Amino acid sequence: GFIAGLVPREKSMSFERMLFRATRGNVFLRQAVVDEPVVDPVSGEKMEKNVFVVFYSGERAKNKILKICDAFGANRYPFNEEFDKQAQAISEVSGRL
Amino acid sequence: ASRYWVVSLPVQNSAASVWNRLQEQISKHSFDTPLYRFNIPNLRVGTLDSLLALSDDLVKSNSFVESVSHKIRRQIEELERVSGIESSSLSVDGVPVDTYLTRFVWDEAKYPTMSPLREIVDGIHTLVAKIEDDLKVRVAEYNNVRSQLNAINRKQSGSLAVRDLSNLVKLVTLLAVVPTSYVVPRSSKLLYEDLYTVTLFGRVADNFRIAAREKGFQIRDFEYSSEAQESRNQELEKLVHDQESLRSSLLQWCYTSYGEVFSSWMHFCAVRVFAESILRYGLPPSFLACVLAPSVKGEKKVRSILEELCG
Amino acid sequence: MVRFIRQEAEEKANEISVSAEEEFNIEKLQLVEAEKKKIRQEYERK
Repeated sequence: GFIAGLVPREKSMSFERMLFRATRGNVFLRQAVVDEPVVDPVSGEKMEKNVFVVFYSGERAKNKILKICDAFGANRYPFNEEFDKQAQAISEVSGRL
Repeated sequence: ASRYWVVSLPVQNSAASVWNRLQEQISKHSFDTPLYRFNIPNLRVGTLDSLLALSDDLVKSNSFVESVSHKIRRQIEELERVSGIESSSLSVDGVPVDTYLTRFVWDEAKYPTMSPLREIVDGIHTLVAKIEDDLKVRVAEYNNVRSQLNAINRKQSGSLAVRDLSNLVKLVTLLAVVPTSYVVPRSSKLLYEDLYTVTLFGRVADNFRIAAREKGFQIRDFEYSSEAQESRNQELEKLVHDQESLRSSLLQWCYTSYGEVFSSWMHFCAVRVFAESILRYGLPPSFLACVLAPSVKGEKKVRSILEELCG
Repeated sequence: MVRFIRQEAEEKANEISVSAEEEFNIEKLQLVEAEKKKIRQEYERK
């Protein structure tokens, strides 16, 4: 499964603490640097939140991961299978913004 | 009963320092811990769906364990004779509770499906659903017995407000006037004594009224006939029989249900431990954990031993 | 670990394929029993 999303750098400890057994040691989240506060999807004020993509195994575990990502509130966008498509989408989104 | 006191120890990192050390010569066992247990592997390696189902139904298993514990405690308390069971008397997995944890013979195809852990979770849920029927039957039997026992023998012992026909004197009526001359043959004394009788006769209603309730002592109410008193005594015998049934035979049934619930809780805990091991080790079924009931310092020693694999 | 679960899913698909093959073999046996029945009926009529 795919657990693409975002995990805040400030809330990194909370994300790691929550659903620890769900990760099972075979899922690693590639958190973004988030040195500059990432603009919130609903708030222009932005927050120091990173983007992390994990691996999803098990239906309930994937649902819990999605719920935790939603509760995190970090800047999350769908992750394309090809990195080129994701980069093009990022460029288009930046231009639109 | 006893709460869940099994540390989630994967096969690679067992309760003690070494995986084999958990079975014998444990660092926890150095503190005299009785921790010793094994898990029967499933037929095939459970899928990630099985782990997801276990994670989702952790709360359900907690609710089932709470229901089982509450039902067993209430059954022991109410009948007042179901508490006689012990660890060996319960015979979970055909062994005392300490040996029950070390015995995984109940993880066969009999109660669990013995299929991949996905089917094992469904089997455990079915066992819990069946166990709920035991609590329902216990509640029904308790209600029936309480209705029986309180129905009869709840009145008085005669010559009083209720059930005074048992002390009846069998022209005269059930009065038992507790704190008379006329043309009627008042020269008589009824045997309505458990109370006392007064000179009265049915030839004159005035004499009976004066001797029963006209003034002074008041007439005590009684069951209409002595046959009503006999029926009350028979119903009291039947109610005592029903209460004795609920307190001895239904208490033994409750003790058997408590043993079955303990076995089911042990099986569910073993399934949860297998899921935790699969999370913290290889997916195929493999566990080396142990279950016991040590003191708080014993739990601290267990944590010190198993700090290598901590949640 | 993860590869084990993926191989389990692939083997589940292969087992579905094998069950379909066995069901198709049973269905073919039933169909050729029906073919023998209709052949016997037509041959008796002839």
